[PDB]
Amino acid sequence: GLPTKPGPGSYQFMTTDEDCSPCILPDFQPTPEIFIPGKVNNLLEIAQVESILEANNREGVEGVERYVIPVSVQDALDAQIYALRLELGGSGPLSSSLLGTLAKHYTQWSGSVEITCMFTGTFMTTGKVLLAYTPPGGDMPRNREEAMLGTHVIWDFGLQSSITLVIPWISASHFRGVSNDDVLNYQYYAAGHVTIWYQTNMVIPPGFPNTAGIIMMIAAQPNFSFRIQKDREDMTQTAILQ
Amino acid sequence: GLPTKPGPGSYQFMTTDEDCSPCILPDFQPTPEIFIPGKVNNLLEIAQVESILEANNREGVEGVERYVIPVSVQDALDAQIYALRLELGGSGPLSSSLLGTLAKHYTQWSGSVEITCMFTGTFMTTGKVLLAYTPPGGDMPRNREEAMLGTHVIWDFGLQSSITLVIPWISASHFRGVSNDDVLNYQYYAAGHVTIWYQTNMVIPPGFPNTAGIIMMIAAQPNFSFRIQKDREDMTQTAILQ
Amino acid sequence: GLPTKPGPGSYQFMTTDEDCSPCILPDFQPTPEIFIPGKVNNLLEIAQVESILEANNREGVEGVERYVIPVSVQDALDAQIYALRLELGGSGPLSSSLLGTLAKHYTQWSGSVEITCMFTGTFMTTGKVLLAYTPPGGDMPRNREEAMLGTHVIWDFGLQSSITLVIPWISASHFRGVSNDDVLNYQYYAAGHVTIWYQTNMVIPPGFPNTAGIIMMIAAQPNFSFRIQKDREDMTQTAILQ
Amino acid sequence: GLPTKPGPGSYQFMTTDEDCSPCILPDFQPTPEIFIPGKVNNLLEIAQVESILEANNREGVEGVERYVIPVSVQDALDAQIYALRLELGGSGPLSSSLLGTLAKHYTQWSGSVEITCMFTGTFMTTGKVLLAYTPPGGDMPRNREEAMLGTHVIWDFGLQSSITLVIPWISASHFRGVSNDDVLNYQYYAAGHVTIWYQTNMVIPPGFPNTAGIIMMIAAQPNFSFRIQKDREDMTQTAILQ
Amino acid sequence: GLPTKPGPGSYQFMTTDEDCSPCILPDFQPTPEIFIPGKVNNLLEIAQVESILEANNREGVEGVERYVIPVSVQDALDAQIYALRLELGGSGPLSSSLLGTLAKHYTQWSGSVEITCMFTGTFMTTGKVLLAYTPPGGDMPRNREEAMLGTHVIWDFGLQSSITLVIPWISASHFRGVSNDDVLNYQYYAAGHVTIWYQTNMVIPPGFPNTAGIIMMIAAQPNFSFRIQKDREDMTQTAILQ
Amino acid sequence: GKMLKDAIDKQVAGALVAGTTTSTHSVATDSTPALQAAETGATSTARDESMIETRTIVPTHGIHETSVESFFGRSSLVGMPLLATGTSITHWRIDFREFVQLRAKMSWFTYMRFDVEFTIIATSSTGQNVTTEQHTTYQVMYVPPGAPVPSNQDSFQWQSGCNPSVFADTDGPPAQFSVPFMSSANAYSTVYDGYARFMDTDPDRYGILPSNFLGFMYFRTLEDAAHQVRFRIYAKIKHTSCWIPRAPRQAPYKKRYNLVFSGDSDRICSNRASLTSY
Amino acid sequence: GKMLKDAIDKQVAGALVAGTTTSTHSVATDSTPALQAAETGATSTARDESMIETRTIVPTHGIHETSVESFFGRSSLVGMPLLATGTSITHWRIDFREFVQLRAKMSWFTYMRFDVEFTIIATSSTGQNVTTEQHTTYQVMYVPPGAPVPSNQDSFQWQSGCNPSVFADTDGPPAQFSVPFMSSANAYSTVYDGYARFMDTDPDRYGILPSNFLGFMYFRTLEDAAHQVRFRIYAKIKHTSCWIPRAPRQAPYKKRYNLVFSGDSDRICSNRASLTSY
Amino acid sequence: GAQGGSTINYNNINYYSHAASAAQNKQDFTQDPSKFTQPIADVIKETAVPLK
Amino acid sequence: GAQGGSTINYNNINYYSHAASAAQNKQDFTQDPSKFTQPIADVIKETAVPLK
Amino acid sequence: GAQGGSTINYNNINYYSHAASAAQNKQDFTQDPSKFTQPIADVIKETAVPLK
Ligand SMILES: CCCCCCCCCCCCCC(=O)O
Ligand SMILES: CCCCCCCCCCCCCC(=O)O
Ligand SMILES: CCCCCCCCCCCCCC(=O)O
Ligand SMILES: CCCCCCCCCCCCCC(=O)O
Ligand SMILES: CCCCCCCCCCCCCC(=O)O
Repeated sequence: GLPTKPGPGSYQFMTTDEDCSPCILPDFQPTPEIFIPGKVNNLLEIAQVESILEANNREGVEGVERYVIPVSVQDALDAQIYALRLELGGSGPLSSSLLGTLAKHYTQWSGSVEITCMFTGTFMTTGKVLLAYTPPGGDMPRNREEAMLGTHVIWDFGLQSSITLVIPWISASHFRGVSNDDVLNYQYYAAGHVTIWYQTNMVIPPGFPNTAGIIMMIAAQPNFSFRIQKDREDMTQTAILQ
Repeated sequence: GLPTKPGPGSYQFMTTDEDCSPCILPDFQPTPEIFIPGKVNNLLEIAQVESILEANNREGVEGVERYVIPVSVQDALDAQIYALRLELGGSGPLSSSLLGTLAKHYTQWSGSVEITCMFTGTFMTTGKVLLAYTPPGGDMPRNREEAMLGTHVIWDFGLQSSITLVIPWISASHFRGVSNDDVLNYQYYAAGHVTIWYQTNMVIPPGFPNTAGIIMMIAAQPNFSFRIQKDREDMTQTAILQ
Repeated sequence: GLPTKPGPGSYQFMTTDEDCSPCILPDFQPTPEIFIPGKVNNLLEIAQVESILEANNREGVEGVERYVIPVSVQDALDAQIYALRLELGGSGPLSSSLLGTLAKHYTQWSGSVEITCMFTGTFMTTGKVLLAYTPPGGDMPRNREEAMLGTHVIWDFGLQSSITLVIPWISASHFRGVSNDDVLNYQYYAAGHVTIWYQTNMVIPPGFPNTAGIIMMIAAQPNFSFRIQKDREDMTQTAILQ
Repeated sequence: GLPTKPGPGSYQFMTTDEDCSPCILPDFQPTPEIFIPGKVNNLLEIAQVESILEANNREGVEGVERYVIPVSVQDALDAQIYALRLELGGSGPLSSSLLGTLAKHYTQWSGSVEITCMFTGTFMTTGKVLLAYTPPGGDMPRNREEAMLGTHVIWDFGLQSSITLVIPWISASHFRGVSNDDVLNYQYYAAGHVTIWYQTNMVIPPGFPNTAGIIMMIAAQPNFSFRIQKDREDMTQTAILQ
Repeated sequence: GLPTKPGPGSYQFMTTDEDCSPCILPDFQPTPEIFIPGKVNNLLEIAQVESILEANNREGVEGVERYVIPVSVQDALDAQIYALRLELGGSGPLSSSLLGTLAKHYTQWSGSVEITCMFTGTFMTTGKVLLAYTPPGGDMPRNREEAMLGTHVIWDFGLQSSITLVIPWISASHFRGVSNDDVLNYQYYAAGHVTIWYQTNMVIPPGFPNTAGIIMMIAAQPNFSFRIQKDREDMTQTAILQ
Repeated sequence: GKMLKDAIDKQVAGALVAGTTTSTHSVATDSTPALQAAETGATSTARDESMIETRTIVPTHGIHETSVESFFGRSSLVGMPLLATGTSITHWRIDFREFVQLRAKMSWFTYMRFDVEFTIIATSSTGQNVTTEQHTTYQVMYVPPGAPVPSNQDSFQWQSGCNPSVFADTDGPPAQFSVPFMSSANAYSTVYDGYARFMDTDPDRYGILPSNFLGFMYFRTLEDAAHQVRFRIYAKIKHTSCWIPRAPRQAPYKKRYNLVFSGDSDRICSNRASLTSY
Repeated sequence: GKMLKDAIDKQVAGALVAGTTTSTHSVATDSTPALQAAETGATSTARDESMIETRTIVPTHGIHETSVESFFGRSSLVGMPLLATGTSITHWRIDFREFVQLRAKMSWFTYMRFDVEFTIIATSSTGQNVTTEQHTTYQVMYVPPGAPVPSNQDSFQWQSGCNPSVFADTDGPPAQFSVPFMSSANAYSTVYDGYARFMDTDPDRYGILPSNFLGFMYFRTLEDAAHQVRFRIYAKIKHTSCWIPRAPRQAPYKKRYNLVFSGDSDRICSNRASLTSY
Repeated sequence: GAQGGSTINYNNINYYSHAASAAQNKQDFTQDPSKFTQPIADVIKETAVPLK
Repeated sequence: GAQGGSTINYNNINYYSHAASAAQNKQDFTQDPSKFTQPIADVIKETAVPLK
Repeated sequence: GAQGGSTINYNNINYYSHAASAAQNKQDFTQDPSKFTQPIADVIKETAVPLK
């Protein structure tokens, strides 16, 4: 026999092993692969697809209505429409989206994200909106004067119903932590703020609905990636399923 | 010694292993192989051989008589001769044939089957018969009008004693389940119906036997195969044989 | 380390293993091989050497005399000299010869055997002898008329003292079983009969010895072989030797 | 399976093993390596950097002052400034330097060492100093007459503030022991003496500071090396750190 | 993982194993090899060096005197000087020599041996000596007439102080056993006798020392070798050394 | 040799993420990349470079940890049958639906074609479930649909002449074996909008695709167990094809053989008191 | 084959130490190698040959035992979690700061990029800590930040569908596995002169760089333990890049997450009574 | 691969007969994100207005 | 290397897919001691006076 | 030998240094039966009478 020295790690089972193993049915010949539409080779093809933010997460809003941010006729200038901490982890609105639910399976992320907004008011309803991205270091911008100092787009309601604010990868490091784990101070990875402001006002003809909606949508850009698989927090069980 | 890492599955015995193993008689030199007629390399050579269906499985029929379906002079038009659920599994008439007994050793099947019928009446006895195959979705056809809507052959009794109804592989999937396992809903794999009808009538000269027989025979076509070996249900023992 | 999977048969000791194993004296340099006469490479070189049958195995004959079959002046015609069941196993006369003792170490045999007989009467003593080999199926031949129907040689006593009856390999199968194991019905392998008869008579001058001898000798032909080593029955011990 | 013979040392864990081992994250793709200044490939690049000797190790001197050897105006001729046993081990002044702290991690050393001295008196302060290296065999030199018989440099205070005494590798063997382990008689490896003497005197203008300092510095030459890693004596713990 | 079958001898430790094994210090770089005089590659270079026989092993002789065989003026003719059983084993005079002490480490020996004798009498002392080697089979030769029948040299005392009797390898077998193990009858390997006789007489001038000495010396010839290492009998201990 | 070259496949993970080109300011009425129309169903085409002034970034990040192979290519628990000492026999119905982590990972796709590596860890314990010593062989028998099931520890079904079995020791290394894609269909289905049977619309056969069900694993000890044995069954999905991504499961799983959920409070992410502050 | 040539790297340690050239006496005003100026911050350039008369020495000594790879390239203890029998669960926070020998070796550098080989030795013992017999599988689960932690021995988190796990036997060979450089940063940092968070300057977040922290290892026995288990966690640092050497740690370590020291007596080397005698 | 950067380069060696025995595939396969992101009959280039 | 002197010569054979699995690197890498010993804008040759 | 008939064809691979470590030899060696069966000075061809 060939002299050998089995070493440490002998007979262990690692769940991420990449080893060949004997087939219990070595003569089996599977059914052919047929053409099926929509073959996926990499889950970042899904992450680049837009999905709707559960953006209207105010206490008391249930169901489909959590998907429409209110936008109204204002009686005061430069008012705020929306505020959102840029986070792939945690439990805020981004966490339940396609990108957010993929991020639940991963520990680290990098790359640019885009947010596409669609206005749902009547044809006759006009308005201009400021969408701002504030890099980290401080708090959420308090007024439109402070928010405009950051990356921002200005949206004119019109025939083209939707706008994109690209949130570019602006970062001290090549990767950030998905989670906000407190004991581990993963707030170190704070990724900034997204805020929405009235650039002029929502204006309506007499007797029209004085309230309309924005449907926010989010997706990853082609420069985006995830590392380190991890267990999804909110997919649990207390018993074996029967 | 060469450093190694024995992994999981070490020292297990799998009954389908394909491994070399030391010969307890390494100097033995066997007797030559001689020519013998009828060498078999693949059990689908047996499955393509016709065998007789135990088709007359009515309660009370014993022995050789279970192999002859009665055919009589009818006093009414368009009567039914036979009905059979197309099934390689279970315990109906197909289960005891050569193809059916091979199917007892396998879990899945695909391909076309043929049924050859031989009439055994006197030379002077005439008749025409309709043999129908109904694809699944409903019940057994209730009358010859409904059965004729399917795949079917029409048989004229004459010098050529026998007919073939080819039951073609008509199937949503590439393979079906052999068994009808209830807990697992293998009725999903229902494969249709075979029925036999009088196309005209059996007609005899005065004082001849008013009853004759069909001997049904079944075999696999060359497009047929089996997968997944499994234990035969009805080959059991309660004790070691002595 | 190289990933491995030790399988079944790990750490077993099989007595017929063919494996290399570490040498406890790896620097030793043995004495040269010198020429010695009579090198043996294969035990069938021994089996082709003639040896004497313990042929006179009658109850009461002891010692060297068991090696001489009596041959006498007969007072009746066509008498029998000897009878012997052709068997490499068991405990009859062939079992103690060189070929028989080698067969004790083996389970199966094939090939032709020869029996050489040497007459030991006086120069003046004459005779003719019939040596018969009867293929199996029945009993020992009862008279010289029945024995002559088989393979046989007729021996004339003269200057050339000896004769060969070649018992040719006549057999339904390529090999026979050495043993006559009853529980296993190895009598299936019955190999026939050898008998010796007076072809004329032994004739002597007045007052000569009226009894002389045949020394029977046996050996294997070059078409002979053995299979399956097995333990020798009669080489036993009840205690460790001291 | 390939026949094998696991030998001695099977399943042991040696802390200095050089073996490949399965990666628990085989699909991970690390962040790129960026340019960082000051990449170190070998700890002897650190050992060739000068560091300050904790040379004024007199009982009662604390803090930064342990780094300045006093030098004064003498009232007598040929006085001694400093004495130091040449030792990379133990606990004397060399032990806390960069070279000495690296030597704490190693068992054996070879090569030349250099000592650079910097005078810190006023611009107007003059002096000449004798720096001596005495190879082993005896004691520390008792007077400047005895010390001068060895390797030595003579230092003139002036514009170039510093001097080097190169302590050359002078040794019966290719390597010495770092430690002075008594039970093992590692005093066998005694490496000699370094002493400093007034070659003339320190001379000052009227009313200047009559005391100044030498800052001693040490480093390895390019012909220096260490062998056999060993545990650092003075880096201990009584409890797990929390 | 590669399928394997560890066999018998797994995990054993054999003291003569020739296997590679992991180095506990894989980065160590040893000191160079320097030139040293007298490098030995094979212990038979030592065995070919002459050493002094402890030849005067008479009861009562202690110390250096055991190295000088007495030689005297004889008052009778053809007297015996010395007798010695040719043996590399046992405990007689050859056992404590360089060749004998090497033979203590080995089980078997072959080859020619030479014995060199040096006379130590005064310049004026004359004599002739017969040195005999008797091959085995009988006893020690009893008189010079019997001893001369063997291999022998005749030594004339003179300017060349020394003589060689070559004891040639004369032997039924290629090797002999070193030991005289009684239970194993290693006296089978008896290797003969060496005896020394006065060929004429020792003759002296008046009043000279009437007794002088022979210093016997022994060594192996270039055709000599040893096999099978074995433990040295007389190098023992009752306790661990402290 | 070339024959051994057949048993080696050189396979490479070197696909990179997209890079960034430097861009400058744009003042025009020609190019309006920020104006979109989500009504079409297309995702926004606007990129970094067209929205702000970018620098150049050379791509350095891999994508391989989110390849479908890497995402599924690890072992997960799928079955935990307990062998008691009264009968010394147990079984596990083969599907990946008892334990939620693998099931939820599979819920990202509709059709999935893969092989499986199974790994079985056996653990012996007392009645109070404290680890205990027990050295015994056990037998895992694959029992496909229509093969008779063993009813006892000594049933002659464990002959295993045609069912494949694995024999391993309770205190030895874990049993491990691979399995090809076995469906009669050309992929497995994670979700099924149909009935298991013709001529039947019972709710208990809605969503049941029996071509996902390849039968049972049966477990005995080769002698009668002295202590209870727990088998943990792990599956690693490999050589994976995936089609038709889905909205992933969000409500907790409740039943093994259907998608029933509570749906009492219609929300997923947590609430706040005001949309304009955190 | 060339494909197998890809899995082999021929790598050589044959760098030698500097040699010595013979030199002769020098009487001049031209060349003054012994005059130095430490004020520049440069180390002395003077060599043996220019200070005394040297012979020639051919270099023979290697330098490889002080290569950064060799200096770090051995295993050291970094974690010793104890699994009690009450809950049969424990964990270890992953960093090299509990045990001082490896931490002090790392303190010679600022930034370090490496891989890790981990080795786990499990030992069972009684309450009085005497070795005892216990054969049981254990599970080590890598739990990265944001993954829910197991709270019990039977928590369904140990499913491990996405967390990697290693299963090994308490009385089997040691579990061993490798790990690539996992930091979000381009190196690890041995020391950090900053805060873990924006908008916060709490002393407990000074010197805390959370990109060094990759999470937790969690440990259970697969049944409830009969005796306590001690896991010893060893790390060997390999494939090592090092930047920016430092003054090494001299005061003893006191806390896991900061550099606090006593500093009561300002000295390191021992004292003597007089600078001109030993 | 004894290292390029983010290139894992593996020789999968299967020791058993059936392809299903082989370890997991490490190839990166083609990504066609646009079958999901741009699933529309008429391409809309980034610089154009989408509607009309 | 069955021995040159102080030359260890090793064939690191990694059996696993990820480069991180490989054993430790035995190469000697370049030493630039002068980035730490001579970290000064103007080189000072040994035979010169340092200042001025 | 994956089978010719009665031909066993073996590659004896010894892993140890000493030839004595090798497994058993499978060669068939020359048979000279006639040194034992015909050990006589004058050959006697089968068809001849032996004596005279
Ligand atoms: C034990 C050997 C044969 C067992 C076959 C196991 C194949 C399992 C594939 C399961 C695919 C369907 C998953 C599901 O229905 O949720
Ligand atoms: C268990 C698999 C993933 C675990 C990752 C372990 C990587 C450890 C690197 C530690 C580097 C920082 C050291 C420190 O902070 O002191
Ligand atoms: C028993 C036959 C030995 C063949 C195995 C050679 C080593 C496996 C090849 C691994 C290839 C990828 C390794 C790598 O470069 O990262
Ligand atoms: C299982 C495939 C066997 C390949 C291993 C061959 C031996 C390893 C190579 C070691 C190379 C360095 C050894 C040395 O010369 O010091
Ligand atoms: C570890 C190196 C692997 C070399 C062993 C290859 C297989 C052994 C050769 C056996 C040759 C005779 C087999 C046969 O054809 O019957």
